[PDB]
Amino acid sequence: VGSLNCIVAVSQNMGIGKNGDLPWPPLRNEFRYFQRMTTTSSVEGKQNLVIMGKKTWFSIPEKNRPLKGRINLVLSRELKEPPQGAHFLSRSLDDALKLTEQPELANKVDMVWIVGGSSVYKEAMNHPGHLKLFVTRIMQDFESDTFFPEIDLEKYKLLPEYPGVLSDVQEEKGIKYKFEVYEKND
Ligand SMILES: NC(=O)C1=CN([C@@H]2O[C@H](COP(=O)(O)OP(=O)(O)OC[C@H]3O[C@@H](n4cnc5c(N)ncnc54)[C@H](OP(=O)(O)O)[C@@H]3O)[C@@H](O)[C@H]2O)C=CC1
Ligand SMILES: COc1cc(Cc2cnc(N)nc2N)cc(OC)c1OC
Repeated sequence: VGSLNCIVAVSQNMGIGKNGDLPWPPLRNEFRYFQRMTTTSSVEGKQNLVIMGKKTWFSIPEKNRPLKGRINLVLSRELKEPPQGAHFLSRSLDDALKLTEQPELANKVDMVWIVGGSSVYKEAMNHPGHLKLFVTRIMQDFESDTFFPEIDLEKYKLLPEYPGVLSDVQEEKGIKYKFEVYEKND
């Protein structure tokens, strides 16, 4: 796999979670952006793969699990089989990417999306090679108990624009936010 993508939404105080859910109220178009980015593939015969930690998996509503139209892979050191409804289980990120090269997934995976949590993001951001970070900046402070690791600007560049990503400040339910894309190359 020659490229990874991470996708996250983060408050001004770098918060990404509180009590097993988002720190802010549900933002419907922001969620629709997450669903569009992670689901869309124009390559016939292939699907995107989403990779997440176990707490993030259990943070998804049961009726929405697995994420539809995507291959769902959970990372866990303790499980022996995927949680109920998930497609694959791997002991680490390196192992997950290697799994995509094996027969079952060989002709099947287009893009790879890391969708949390903290430790998964941290590991992905230091992975060698090309990597993009799709970061939604929620432009307020929210009480949080889980945080996004610092973006190393020695490695990552904020892109001035990106095709298919809106550049202006957005607003839903009185909360302002903006979509950012960062890239590193190694
Ligand atoms: N705002 C946002 O964009 C998002 C927010 N969230 C929020 O974040 C919180 C969940 O995230 P968080 O608490 O950080 O937990 P994680 O989703 O990272 O889950 C932690 C568990 O996942 C497994 N795991 C994590 N990394 C690895 C690894 N490298 N290799 C093997 N297993 C691994 C371990 O399971 P085990 O112990 O079984 O080995 C670990 O105990 C929730 O509040 C959720 O709502 C989540 C995603 C995005
Ligand atoms: C892991 O799956 C989900 C993750 C999120 C958090 C999230 C929300 N927005 C963006 N841009 N990235 C994210 N990772 C939000 C969700 O819905 C509100 C999810 O589905 C239940």
